[PDB]
Amino acid sequence: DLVKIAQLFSVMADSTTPSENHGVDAKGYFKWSATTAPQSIVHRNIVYLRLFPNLNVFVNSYSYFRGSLVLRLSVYASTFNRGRLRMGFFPNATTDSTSTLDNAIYTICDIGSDNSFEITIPYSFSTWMRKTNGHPIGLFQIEVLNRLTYNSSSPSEVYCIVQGKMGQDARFFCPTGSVVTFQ
Amino acid sequence: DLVKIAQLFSVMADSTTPSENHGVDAKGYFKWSATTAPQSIVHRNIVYLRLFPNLNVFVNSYSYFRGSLVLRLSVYASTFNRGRLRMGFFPNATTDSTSTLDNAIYTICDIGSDNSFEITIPYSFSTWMRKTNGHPIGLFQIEVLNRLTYNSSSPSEVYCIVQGKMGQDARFFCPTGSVVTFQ
Amino acid sequence: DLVKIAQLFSVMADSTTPSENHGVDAKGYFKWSATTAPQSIVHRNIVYLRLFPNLNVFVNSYSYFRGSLVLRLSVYASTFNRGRLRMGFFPNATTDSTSTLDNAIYTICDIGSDNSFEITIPYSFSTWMRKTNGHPIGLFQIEVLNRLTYNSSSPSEVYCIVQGKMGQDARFFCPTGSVVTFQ
Amino acid sequence: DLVKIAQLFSVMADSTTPSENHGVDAKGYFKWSATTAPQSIVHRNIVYLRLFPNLNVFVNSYSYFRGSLVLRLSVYASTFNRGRLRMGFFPNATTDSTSTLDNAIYTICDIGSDNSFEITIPYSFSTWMRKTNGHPIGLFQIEVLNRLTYNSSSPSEVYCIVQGKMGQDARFFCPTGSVVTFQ
Amino acid sequence: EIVMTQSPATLSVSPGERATLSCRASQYVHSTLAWYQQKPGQAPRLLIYYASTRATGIPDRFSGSGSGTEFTLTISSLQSEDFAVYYCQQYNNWPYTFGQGTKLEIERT
Amino acid sequence: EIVMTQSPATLSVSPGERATLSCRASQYVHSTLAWYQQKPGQAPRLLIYYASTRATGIPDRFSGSGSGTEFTLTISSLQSEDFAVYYCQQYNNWPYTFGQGTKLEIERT
Amino acid sequence: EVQLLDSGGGLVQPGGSLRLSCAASGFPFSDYAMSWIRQAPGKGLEWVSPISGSGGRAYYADSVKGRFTISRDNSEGTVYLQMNSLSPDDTALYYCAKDGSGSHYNNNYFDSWGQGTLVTVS
Amino acid sequence: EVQLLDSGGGLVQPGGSLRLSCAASGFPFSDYAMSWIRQAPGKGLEWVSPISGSGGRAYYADSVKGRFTISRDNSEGTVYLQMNSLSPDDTALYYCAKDGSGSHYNNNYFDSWGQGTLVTVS
Repeated sequence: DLVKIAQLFSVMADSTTPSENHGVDAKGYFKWSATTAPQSIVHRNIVYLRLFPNLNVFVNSYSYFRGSLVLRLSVYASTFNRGRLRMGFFPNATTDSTSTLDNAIYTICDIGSDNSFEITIPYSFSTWMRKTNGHPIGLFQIEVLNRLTYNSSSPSEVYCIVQGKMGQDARFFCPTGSVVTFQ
Repeated sequence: DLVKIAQLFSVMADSTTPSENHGVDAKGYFKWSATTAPQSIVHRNIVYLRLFPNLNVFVNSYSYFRGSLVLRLSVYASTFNRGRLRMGFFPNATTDSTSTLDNAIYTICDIGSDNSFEITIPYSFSTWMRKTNGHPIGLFQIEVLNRLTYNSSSPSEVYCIVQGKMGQDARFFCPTGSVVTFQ
Repeated sequence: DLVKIAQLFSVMADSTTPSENHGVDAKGYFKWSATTAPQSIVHRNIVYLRLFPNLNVFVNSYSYFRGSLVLRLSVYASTFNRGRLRMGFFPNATTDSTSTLDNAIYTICDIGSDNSFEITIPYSFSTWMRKTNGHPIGLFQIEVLNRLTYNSSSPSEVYCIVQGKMGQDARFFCPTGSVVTFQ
Repeated sequence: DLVKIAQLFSVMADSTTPSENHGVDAKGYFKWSATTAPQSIVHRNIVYLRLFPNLNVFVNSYSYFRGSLVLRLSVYASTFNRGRLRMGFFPNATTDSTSTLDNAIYTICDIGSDNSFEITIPYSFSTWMRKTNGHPIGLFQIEVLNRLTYNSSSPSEVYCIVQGKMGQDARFFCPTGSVVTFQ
Repeated sequence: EIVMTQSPATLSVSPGERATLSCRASQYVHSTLAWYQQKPGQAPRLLIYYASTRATGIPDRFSGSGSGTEFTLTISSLQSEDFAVYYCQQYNNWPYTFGQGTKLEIERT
Repeated sequence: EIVMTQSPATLSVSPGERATLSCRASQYVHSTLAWYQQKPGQAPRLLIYYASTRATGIPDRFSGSGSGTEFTLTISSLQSEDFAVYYCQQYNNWPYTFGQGTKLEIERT
Repeated sequence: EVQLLDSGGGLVQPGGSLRLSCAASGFPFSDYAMSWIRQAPGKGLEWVSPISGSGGRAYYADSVKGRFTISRDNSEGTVYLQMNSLSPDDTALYYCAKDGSGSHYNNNYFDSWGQGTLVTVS
Repeated sequence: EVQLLDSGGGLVQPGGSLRLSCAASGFPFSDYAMSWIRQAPGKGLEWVSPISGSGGRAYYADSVKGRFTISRDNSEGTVYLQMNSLSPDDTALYYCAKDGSGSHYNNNYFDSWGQGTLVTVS
């Protein structure tokens, strides 16, 4: 259904990516480098429906809900690189923040051979549907915590690509102009 | 029986080995280095019965068949080196070649911890037996495809030793002058 | 049905016939004469749907498939003449050739009293239907092999008329402008 | 057994054949032409064991009996030629003659499509075996009676090849020097 | 057994005049007849094929006609370079065969 | 990235004297090195291959030795016809590469 | 532009065998039929053999029959004559030549000759 | 005796494409590897591409990469260079050349050059 397409765990902008320009490329990828300390923030991605491209066409072709928002990450580490972050990774448009976000939906990942995580964001929103408008559905934040750990090694930098999905509901509602098309 | 001796998976010349002279030594060993491209040929080994030493005494002590010809390779890789080839590894005296050989008997090996393969050549020959004569029973070719992949690493070169065996038939026929002996 | 008409074993252009002009006439008829050698080619007929007249109206009145293509020959020999050929007689648009064609669909005929053969060509074509367009559905080749053999005899020349039919499918599809008609 | 070889209906010298030299060739072949009258003799073939080549090696390799002597003819006529003879075709060494021979073993053949006859000669001889010696085992006579009848026609001449076989006994006796061999 | 024959074994013509070469066959050959010109020490040159079609690079003074078992090679105004031997050849049936040739020589006093 | 380099960009030698051309490489090349001679307007000429083996038709005054990353082309008595440009080339690994050449010119007053 | 270049002819003893070659250019060689024709001193032209496209059917003249063999290499666009059993009647200048059937008829007209190779069987 | 004959080079506009050909003789062509090397006015020799026997592996120089394509016809023993995307840096005299590996080593020494075809990309 349309849903597998939006659905089948796609990859994401998410943001514009301080690019190589690898960051189109990327998209899915925040950066993973070592770090002077580990706790410092490196990201803050904003989610809509609108914005980042795969989400965009679907969102215009509809303007209601049914769904959830699953973001599952994957890693290109090495023997030699390793890595860990934690990602929020945030419903709807709260606190913008550290602990508030940790307080959020939650996943803790090891980035070793697992090569996949499920951080799923739900739309925790007063109404079942949010319509397509400009300000924001809300933020997804990532925090890279501890880098990479290592070897000799791997050129230093490691990268992740984020994955996006919704359930439960697969099904939305109200079709509207789809981003792609003719005239 | 004589057969375990010829049989019990021996190692091979195969060819004269661009030696160190590691290539006596070797024997079993083609070289595994990285490479400018991967597909290029580095080997072409000729098999008889005569030629390469373990095969020689047996072959002189008999002059017929029963058998098959199993060549199973082993690898001295590292964490750090790795490697892959494909080996033909060829019955009887055909095409001399790439695809013709791939078309041949077949084995695909990973050279990681497996440390052993079975590429078995059969005598696909008009008659059950071939006698010991000079021109050739036929070629075994190896192709190293992709090198080694790696680390820091391992000095670069990696080597394989080939193994030789026949079934099904273990048993031959007609004894004749054995290579070793007195006078 | 339309099919018996296309169907009921019709006779064919096939080609334009080095005419007498017997070759309209003919149509069905390649020539059968003796020959300096027997193997040499005398024909190469191209089949479509379009081209040769009975095939033409049907083909325009439809533009898809269901069918097969049966060409069965008949002979006007005598006591005194005899004859043999082999005819390909070719699906779809291959090799253009001797052996490739022999490799093809196949019939071997004796031209004595049998007075009929079945050489049936199938549409061996990537898709169930081929539409009516210009380049070619493919060639039917005939080879006359050995002439005629004889008597006193019969004036020398002997002729064959080819027959055309399809099954299995009798039934096509999509009607379109039929060749015959008013305005 | 040796017998199929002597046996399996062979063809014969019989005589030296007024040759073309078709008469080696022939061998089996008396001539069939039209004739000024039909009854006149054209042949008189002598049989042994010795003489005419296939019979020769066998006969030397043995020197007794068991057997019978079957001569069955075949014809190369046409639509257009036809033909009839009667052949004696004679045991052992009698009369040399017309009626005496007709009185003999007997076959009457039509030479049209039948293309084969059985005229079998028996050894009617005082003793079961005759040894290999020079004078003669006896004559086979042929008489061509009526020629050929016809057409336009066939170049006029027609030819027959005679066939030779023995039963009942297939099996002989006493081996002796065989015609072929080394030294 | 198809045999071609050129009548004038040698044609002596004055420069500027016309020349006509005949080539008959012992059996019908339709129009598969071709003409060739040959200077000494050189390969033959194709002038006409199909009985009547001139090959590329062959002047219009050269022309051929006829069919069946009788053909003609006409050269309008014979030029100095037209001095040569001429052969016909048929290809209507195997084996392919040539005529014994006609030598066109300059005629003078 | 294998790069060959010929030291004498131009060697001025007197006729009859000897000349020595050097060709180093940026990495070891074993003995797969060959020398070429080139007159203006002509294709190159193979003089030595395998580092030291002279090709057919190459006089004995020409000779080559060396291995690894350093080679030499020695010509005993330079003859008038030995006036030319010389190039080395290796084939020990792809891609195959040539030196920038050495011009051997006649030296006079 | 057709260039038919011929080598291989030389003086040969009787009973000898030569291999003539003729290489072609500037035409799709493998579509055209090709023939060898010879020219004896004190004689006109005789067609000797021709070969058909795929290297399929070949025909010979009765004089040449079992002695001469015609073979094409299409991958290098070359023509070969293997002359066994050489006799003095075979002395000639040998030309390779290229024939074409035009549209859809049965005549094969030659459109280009090579230069000639001499075979002195003496 | 090796004869490597080269045609096809001529003046060409930039952005143009040429097809050079070089035909070989007097050696078993289909066993040998073959290369094209060029020579720019005011420059030495640069090896451009080589092709391996069966028309198997081919290698190119980085300058020539995607623009030039090397193909052999073994049935007519010919070598081809298809030069797309012509720039003035490609102006040169182009030579075809024939290399051999000797016995069982890894070096390929050239043993015969052709005569040179000029490509003026201007």
